[PDB]
Amino acid sequence: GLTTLFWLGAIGMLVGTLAFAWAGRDAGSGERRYYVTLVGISGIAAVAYVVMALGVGWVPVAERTVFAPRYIDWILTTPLIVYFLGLLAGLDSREFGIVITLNTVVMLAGFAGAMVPGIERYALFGMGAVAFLGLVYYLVGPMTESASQRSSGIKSLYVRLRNLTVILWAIYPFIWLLGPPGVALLTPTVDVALIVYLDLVTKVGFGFIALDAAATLRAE
Amino acid sequence: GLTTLFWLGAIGMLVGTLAFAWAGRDAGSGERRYYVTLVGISGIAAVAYVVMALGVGWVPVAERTVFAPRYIDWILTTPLIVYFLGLLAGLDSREFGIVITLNTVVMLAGFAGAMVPGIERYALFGMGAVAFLGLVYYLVGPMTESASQRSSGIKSLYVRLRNLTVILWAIYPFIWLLGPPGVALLTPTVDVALIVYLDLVTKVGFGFIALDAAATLRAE
Amino acid sequence: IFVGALTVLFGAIAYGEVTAAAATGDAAAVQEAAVSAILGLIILLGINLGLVA
Amino acid sequence: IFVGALTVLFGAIAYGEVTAAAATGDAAAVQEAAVSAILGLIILLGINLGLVA
Ligand SMILES: *C/C=C(C)/C=C/C=C(C)/C=C/C1=C(C)CCCC1(C)C
Ligand SMILES: *C/C=C(C)/C=C/C=C(C)/C=C/C1=C(C)CCCC1(C)C
Ligand SMILES: CCCCCCCCO[C@@H]1O[C@H](CO)[C@@H](O)[C@H](O)[C@H]1O
Ligand SMILES: CCCCCCCCO[C@@H]1O[C@H](CO)[C@@H](O)[C@H](O)[C@H]1O
Repeated sequence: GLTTLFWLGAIGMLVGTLAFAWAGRDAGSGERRYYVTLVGISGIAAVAYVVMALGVGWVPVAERTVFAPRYIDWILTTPLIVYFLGLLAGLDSREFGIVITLNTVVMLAGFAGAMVPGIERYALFGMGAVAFLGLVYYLVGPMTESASQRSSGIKSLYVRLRNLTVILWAIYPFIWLLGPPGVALLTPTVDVALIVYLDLVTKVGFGFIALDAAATLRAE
Repeated sequence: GLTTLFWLGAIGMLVGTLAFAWAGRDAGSGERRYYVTLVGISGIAAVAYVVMALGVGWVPVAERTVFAPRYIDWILTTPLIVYFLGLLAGLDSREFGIVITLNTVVMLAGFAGAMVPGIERYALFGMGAVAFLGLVYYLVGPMTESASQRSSGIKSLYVRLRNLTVILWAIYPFIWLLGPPGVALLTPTVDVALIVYLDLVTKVGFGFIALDAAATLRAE
Repeated sequence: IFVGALTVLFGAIAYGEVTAAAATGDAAAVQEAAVSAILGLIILLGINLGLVA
Repeated sequence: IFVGALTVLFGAIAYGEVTAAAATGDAAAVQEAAVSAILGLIILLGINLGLVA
């Protein structure tokens, strides 16, 4: 039922990708980047799910099953989500560089740990967990302050997307620890189903919330 | 772990009983009946849970375990809850007689069905289910209209307690069908735990909501 | 926190049954405890949702 | 309805694993699928709650 779950993830990401592309067809010169980023976020995820649905990238590591495309997906898409949040917050190059750096450590850490048999994987997890707390600090602190300098509508959207992000992203590390990568209490099937749900919400749900605010922002 | 669960139910009901008795210590001549009813509702339930915690009233019927005190409890306490709701709604003798009659059919039906081996138990369940729909009609229709003739505070409390009642009571028949009385998909332990939770909310939770509104009603 | 704590408590109780059943070695006994746990958790969600509403 | 429907879908998937495992006759295999189902449902509640919030 794994392939079936991966196909559902692919379909969900595809629907989102198309909706975002269509919704941004007539976007102004200032909204453009936002729509394009959303397309890239869900588009790359759709590819990762298709690759896994086709049975590619499955890695039977020390009596467990980890999926390489899942982590590759994250390494490339989460920084785009952070970029989107950063654009709303109005960050400069330096500030973007800081959060992208932190985000990348998180994703590379989970990927490396997932491929590492033995207790060493937990040290790698720790590296990612600490970087993640640092990322959360920037999102709720400095970046929120930066967002406060924008319009009420922008600040409002930033906050909604940031909350969704902080709260749901915080769940992934528990699934990593409880799933195949860690103590393997969750079966590959349950692990994949929970991630499909979380991925769809953090990418497609995230996008629809932005699309829903578009008209209000233009009116401002 | 059954006895442990029954003791928790007893303790929870006891705490509620004492809280309601204490809260009504200085109740006026018009609030008195309300506090007394709450005491009776949770007090009788506390006795039923103690009896079951002591291993009394357990009935091993045709490869399943049903608990006589549970049903006896319901037959005697649910009509007191309906009475409390009826008092807020301002019902007359006739109207009280109608809802109490309907309520009693529901409880007697579930009790009889629980003690009846074979498909006949489902006909008994049906009798209770239909009577229950009739009871829900009176609660949301005629009695709500009657409650609308009272103060805004009374109507407000009636509605809150009625919603809690209609929504949660509707769950019991599913637990009956899925639990030991019906298809027995839920183990006795899970069945008892869910009922302890529902009983505490429909009686003690119900009472604390009323206690919380007391001061506002007096101010009116 | 309330619903969350309770859901955890219920899961623990459910887990206790599964574990106890597993100790017997009877796959059917484990299945029974498991189906019960799953249906119980779903009902618990119904209760919690109804309460919130 | 959304969270409710999904919780039902998840339970069904979880049930599928328990049932499949039971077919083998290995009490340990059933236990593994069951613990997974229980923990999964609890996490699902976390997700749903986080989403609502
Ligand atoms: C599109 C998919 C998303 C939004 C994925 C988010 C993934 C995370 C927030 C993962 C976090 C992890 C940690 C904090 C610790 C190390 C292990 C990870 C990679 C599971
Ligand atoms: C204090 C305990 C309470 C509020 C118990 C409420 C019980 C019910 C609403 C039971 C209802 C049933 C049906 C509608 C159909 C037949 C079987 C029952 C008795 C489980
Ligand atoms: C569907 C997603 C719609 C996102 C709309 C985001 C609107 C943010 O607002 C835009 O931010 C830009 C930042 O450089 C500014 O240059 C634009 O003038 C401003 O309108
Ligand atoms: C803790 C529970 C407190 C319940 C307070 C209910 C107050 C309802 O209000 C009371 O209803 C009576 C009905 O006969 C009237 O006679 C009283 O005058 C009126 O104050």
